[PDB]
Amino acid sequence: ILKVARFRVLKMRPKISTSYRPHGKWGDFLACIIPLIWCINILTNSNLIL
Amino acid sequence: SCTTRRFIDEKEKLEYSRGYNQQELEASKLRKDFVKKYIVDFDTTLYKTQVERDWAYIAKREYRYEVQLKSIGYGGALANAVLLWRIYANKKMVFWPIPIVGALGYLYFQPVFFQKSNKRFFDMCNVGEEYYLGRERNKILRECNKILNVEDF
Amino acid sequence: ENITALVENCKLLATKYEKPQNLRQAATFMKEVFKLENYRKAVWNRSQY
Amino acid sequence: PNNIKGLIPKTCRLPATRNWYRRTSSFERNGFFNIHTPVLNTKMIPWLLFIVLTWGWSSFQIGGYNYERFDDNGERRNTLYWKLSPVEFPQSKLWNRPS
Amino acid sequence: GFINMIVPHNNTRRVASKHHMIWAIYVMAYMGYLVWGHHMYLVGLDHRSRTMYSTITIMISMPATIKVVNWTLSLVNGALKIDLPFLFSMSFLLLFLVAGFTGMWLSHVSLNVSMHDTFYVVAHFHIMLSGAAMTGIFSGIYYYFNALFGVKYSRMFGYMHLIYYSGGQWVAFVPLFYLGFSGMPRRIHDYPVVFMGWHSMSTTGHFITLVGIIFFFLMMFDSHIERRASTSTTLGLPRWYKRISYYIFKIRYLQHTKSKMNGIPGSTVRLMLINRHFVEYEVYE
Amino acid sequence: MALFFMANTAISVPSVLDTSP
Amino acid sequence: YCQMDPEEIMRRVPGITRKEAEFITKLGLSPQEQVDFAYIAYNIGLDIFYFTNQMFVARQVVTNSKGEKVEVLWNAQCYEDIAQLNVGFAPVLESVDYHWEIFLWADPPIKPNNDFDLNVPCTWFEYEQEWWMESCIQEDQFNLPEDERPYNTPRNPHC
Amino acid sequence: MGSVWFRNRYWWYRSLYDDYVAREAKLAFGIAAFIWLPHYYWGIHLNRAFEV
Amino acid sequence: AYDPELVRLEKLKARVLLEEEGALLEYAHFISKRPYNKPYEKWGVSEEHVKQQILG
Amino acid sequence: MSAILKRAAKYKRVSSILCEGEAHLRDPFTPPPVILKPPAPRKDKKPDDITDFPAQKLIPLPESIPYQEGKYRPASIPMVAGFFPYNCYLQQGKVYSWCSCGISQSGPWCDGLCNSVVTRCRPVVFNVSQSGYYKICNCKFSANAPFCNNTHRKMVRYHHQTHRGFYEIWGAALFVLGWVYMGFNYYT
Amino acid sequence: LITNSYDIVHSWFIPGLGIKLDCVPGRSTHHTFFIDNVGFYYGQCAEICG
Amino acid sequence: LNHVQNMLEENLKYDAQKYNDEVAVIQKTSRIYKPTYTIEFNREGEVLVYSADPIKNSVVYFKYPYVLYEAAIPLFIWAWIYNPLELSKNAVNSLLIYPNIAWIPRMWYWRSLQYKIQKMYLLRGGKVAKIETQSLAGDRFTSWVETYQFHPLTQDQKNFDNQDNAEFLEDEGQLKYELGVQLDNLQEMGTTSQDIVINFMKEGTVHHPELFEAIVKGYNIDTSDYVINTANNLRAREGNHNH
Ligand code: HEA
Ligand code: FES
Ligand code: FES
Ligand SMILES: [Cu+2]
Ligand SMILES: [Cu+2]
Ligand SMILES: [Mg+2]
Repeated sequence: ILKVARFRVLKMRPKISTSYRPHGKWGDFLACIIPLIWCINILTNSNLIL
Repeated sequence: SCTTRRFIDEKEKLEYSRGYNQQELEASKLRKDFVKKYIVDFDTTLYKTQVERDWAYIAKREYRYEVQLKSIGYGGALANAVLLWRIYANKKMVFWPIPIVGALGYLYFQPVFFQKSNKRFFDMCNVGEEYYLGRERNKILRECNKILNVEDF
Repeated sequence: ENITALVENCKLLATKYEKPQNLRQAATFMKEVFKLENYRKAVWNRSQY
Repeated sequence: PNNIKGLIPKTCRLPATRNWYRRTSSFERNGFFNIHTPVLNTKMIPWLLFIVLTWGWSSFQIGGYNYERFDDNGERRNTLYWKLSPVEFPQSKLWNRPS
Repeated sequence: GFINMIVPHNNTRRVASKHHMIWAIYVMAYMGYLVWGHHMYLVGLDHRSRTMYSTITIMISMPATIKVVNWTLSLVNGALKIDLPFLFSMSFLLLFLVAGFTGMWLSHVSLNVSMHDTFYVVAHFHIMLSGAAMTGIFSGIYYYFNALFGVKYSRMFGYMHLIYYSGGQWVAFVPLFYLGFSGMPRRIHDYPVVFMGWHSMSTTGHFITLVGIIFFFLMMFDSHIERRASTSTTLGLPRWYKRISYYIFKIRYLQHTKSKMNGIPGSTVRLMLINRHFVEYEVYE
Repeated sequence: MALFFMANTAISVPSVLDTSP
Repeated sequence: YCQMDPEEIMRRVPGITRKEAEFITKLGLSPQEQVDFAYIAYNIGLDIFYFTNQMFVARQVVTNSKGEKVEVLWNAQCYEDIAQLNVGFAPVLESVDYHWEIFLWADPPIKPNNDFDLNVPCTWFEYEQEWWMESCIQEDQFNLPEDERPYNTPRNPHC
Repeated sequence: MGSVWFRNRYWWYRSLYDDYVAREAKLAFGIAAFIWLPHYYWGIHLNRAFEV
Repeated sequence: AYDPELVRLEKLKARVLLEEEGALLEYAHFISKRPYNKPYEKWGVSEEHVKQQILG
Repeated sequence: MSAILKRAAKYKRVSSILCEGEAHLRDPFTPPPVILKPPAPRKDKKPDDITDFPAQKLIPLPESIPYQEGKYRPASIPMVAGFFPYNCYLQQGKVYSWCSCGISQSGPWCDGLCNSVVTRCRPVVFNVSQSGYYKICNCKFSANAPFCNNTHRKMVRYHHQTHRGFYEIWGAALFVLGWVYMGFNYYT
Repeated sequence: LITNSYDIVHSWFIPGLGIKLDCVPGRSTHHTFFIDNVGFYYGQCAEICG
Repeated sequence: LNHVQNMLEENLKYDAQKYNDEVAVIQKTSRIYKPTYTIEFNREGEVLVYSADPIKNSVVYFKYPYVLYEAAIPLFIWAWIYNPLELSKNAVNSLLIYPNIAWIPRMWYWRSLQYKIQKMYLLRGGKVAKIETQSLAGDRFTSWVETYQFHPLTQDQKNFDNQDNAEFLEDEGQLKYELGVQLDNLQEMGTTSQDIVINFMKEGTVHHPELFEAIVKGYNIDTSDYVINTANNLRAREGNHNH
């Protein structure tokens, strides 16, 4: 939030984005670890309680 | 419980404000000696009985928090004040005052704290005659009761 | 109204004299501003208003 | 009053180093009244820390510490023995938390 | 999709992962056909069926995290041009943040058994639907106000609507979630007096939301009374994919700013006037 | 839960000592 | 107001028209950007006097392999939202016209497909495809000064 | 941890998202540890109460 | 970068230890002016000094 | 001005070679430096006139450069992309293009992506007369052309010397130490 | 507890025990209950009974 | 609202009209200096005047004003934790205010460190000067400013020094003191800010000192005798000893 609100505005360090196409391959699986951890924790807690 | 702990702490503060007497002072000295020897400087893991070890560890944690930690905090506050004054004088950050005044304050407030919760720590030693620590605590309590002409528990 | 009068007198004084350089200078400037008979007349008129 | 002892006469504009408060809004020479300035960003950095970071990780804990210190976790006084009584735990559902 | 379309034009940057987001939406749609038993966990189905339903419900959050990450990443490292649409998109993202957490917490079997068909579920449903969906609808309305209406939006009343509407949703959903944590049953005609505070807070939030709706209607009326042509902030170049394009955009922006800032008093004159504003003195020379 | 979910194991909590006469 | 000396720009870009620099110096960009724009105009033959409007965003003159002096009107585009695209027939910036029929003549838009065989390497300023990410990485990197870089080490025995 | 573990960070960068927030990540990690201390202390106290 | 007055006192003490001509006299005279709270002469040019002059 | 003229009698000039040196000294492709005296001012400034200053020689960007014998300096500051050299097994006599862009997605070999980004560095074509597992530079700042001059360590030290780099490294270490402290206080 | 409904789908929702037995007609729901805390807890029909 | 009359308002309106009519953007210049040496501008048509690394010459971690509050925060933390004064919950919460504000002075000092002109160059024509600095986060920011925008300040910096006849440098060219100079409007990152004071440190090197004094004096320089240095010795964002 701070970086976008201080160095991303037009009057403060704008950037010329030359991005014709995205080329991500493992981003979703890499970021999915956080949801996986929450799911595992919830499942463990439920199985313990149930 | 939490209410019991609050009541104990407040009563200890009120008693320390009221006075320390002479027979009470001698009893406090004896209790401090007992706590330092058998609890504070004695590793709780060395006790024979596991239950005795658990009770001694609880008492040791209480001493570490209520006496050691509180005295360290008071000494740190005094050291911060002294270091602030010194840095104001020299207009620069010194290094000796922090440790020196911290050690001095720990030494000073170490007894005062031990002066306040002297009875309370003793209250954590009543394991019972089934433990050697319990027998020694019972003997010490009997000596203190003989000194003070009052029946403690 | 009293605040507005004091602020206007302070603005006039700043247009007349340089800004205070220290705490003692600020105290002296405040005393000088408060001493203004213009400030007193402004206090009276602003009290009526 | 022309002569004022203790007040040096004003002779010219002083450099900005004599100002007692750094203003935020600035004037763009095209006539604009710009609020978003580097000084504005610098001033906005502090307060955002108090709301986004500080309170979001200290408000609930501070409140619990104050309550347990002063209210004893809201316990009823007429109980028999702590050995055989239900323990009234302190605050556990974080008020600052959305859930 | 509305939020994703709104964000790309405002930041003049490419989306984070378009193919990944499309595939995630399709996978979420495919997965939604297997969460039937999730809403009927307390009906007492076979334990195998309950376990399968719970496992499918927990795994559904995998696509949503991808979408949130893609939105957050696309919002960064771009040329932000703040419009009224951008604030609504941010509000929609913020509302969607809490709803996902509430749904994931409700996915726990024990928590669901402790809160099935209650004010917690009511809050989850409302914040997921009344907040996120209506906020996105309003955002798309503001994002395409010109083409639909033919006139530029009213800045002040639009800001008032975006302020009052965003606040009302949280004001009415926080007390509901609090009562859900207290276990207030859903669809109840009356409650014990212990729920009065939270109920009153929720009612006040609903009234604030109604006031915000009235403000949006007044915004529509003001936009109709304004009758001023709107100009695309992108100026025909929504992406500065080239240095020449960026330079041309900068030159045109400077020219349009100079033309727009015409007739406004100069900086020096405005400063002089502002300094000489106070003209009420008691005695003169 | 998890391997480290509560992040704190209160091993100091001892069994309540019975004090019947 | 950081206008540079046109001769310097003329020195920076051999082949640029002096008046153009005077037009360039009146643009209002910092001298580095002004020099870059002048170089770009000199290389691509861009007409720097044409106003950027709704019909044609820019005008350019070129000489094809047939030798004809042709003109290319670089028109405005949209971010995949034709409804958001201001369809106009005037040299203005405002969106005033609202044609009820998107395709009055019922001709749908045609998105031409460039076959793989009939394709040429990117030559429209391909030297900046990854410039954004590269500059982000460079700004995110602190470089060891050349005064500290070791020099004249032993050559590789098999090199 | 971060770009160090990979041999071609650029590739790695793209291979996630083609976006860069590295400085934000580093400052955030530092502040996160510095803030995570207190909730840990409070949770320790609460867990002790629960065990009691 | 911290204490110019202390640097000067150190120079005087070094001269005294090396047993210069003045030595004791100069070291005593500079010591005769040893105030309790020395001023922080190293005031920053970019640092704001008006509102921060009290602590000096 | 006039008083300044007086001060001109004693004012001295200093060269600006600082922290960069003479690039022509290190890069063989970089021509030796020259000092060009501007021509006399033109009498009539016409709109259609062109500049008359002497033209600098045209040095086109080479597609690839030969492997300088340990005396290769970066043309433009390349991407860091790694703090550990890569031990790659190269067959003898096979011309391999060591990447210099730093954005090459095809490992140590050049990926041709250099021709798509704004930088002066081009890949270096090298040939090893003896096959084997040689340590190819990954710091992209090794004085030795294909070989890692262990200057990765120097770059890491310089980064650790920087305030922001020190802050980042210390924050990562602090998070690891926080995890360690949580583990240490776990059983309590 | 053999939960069942005589007329329509009702619910015994003891918030204190955190339990909610969905009494449906014909469905003899055999559910386990363990009162791990001595106490009096309140509850109501967690279904719209009419 | 115009029905009421004030002669002060009338005078102000007349003065505003006079300023709008007479004071124009195009203004004649008189302070002109012809240098005593032919200047060899760099490949980018620039001549360096002052080079400095104030960050390398600054005490960053242990500063004078910030250290006091930064250390005193623990005292308030301890007072709040231990409740030594036995106050109320509200009073303790109030006592907690001090630690949340201690960052302001250190932040202000760090921001102030960014305003120092690390590098200064004069472009061809002698009208615009490029000043480059580096924010302590390592953010290299450069800006071109007009020649007329500079005004010197005294060595004590308590009063604006005379725009002419100032002696802020040694005879050989080295700066006589760490100098402060006010700029009426500086376009930092494209955003114009008003009345900003920059500082040139004594540790800097005054290359070609005479022109620097002309830059200090603010007079426009006659760039007649100019040579071109053909040496691309500067790299894109080349690493600098200031970091
Ligand atoms: C459009 C509306 C909408 C949406 C999007 C959702 C999305 C989800 N819903 Fe539900 N739901 C309803 C509308 C919706 N829901 C309605 C109306 C009911 C009630 C029907 C009735 O009345 O009975 C209901 C009921 C309902 C129940 C049972 C309530 C009851 O018993 O009836 C459950 C529990 O499993 C559930 C789960 C979920 C989950 C797990 C998601 C997931 O898709 C969302 C979870 C996704 C995330 C978690 C990603 C968020 C990303 C993050 C990274 C969050 C982490 C952030 C922080 C912790 C800061 N929903
Ligand atoms: S230098 Fe990297 S692709 Fe050629
Ligand atoms: S990787 Fe070691 S010096 Fe290049
Ligand atoms: Cu019912
Ligand atoms: Cu019912
Ligand atoms: Mg239900």
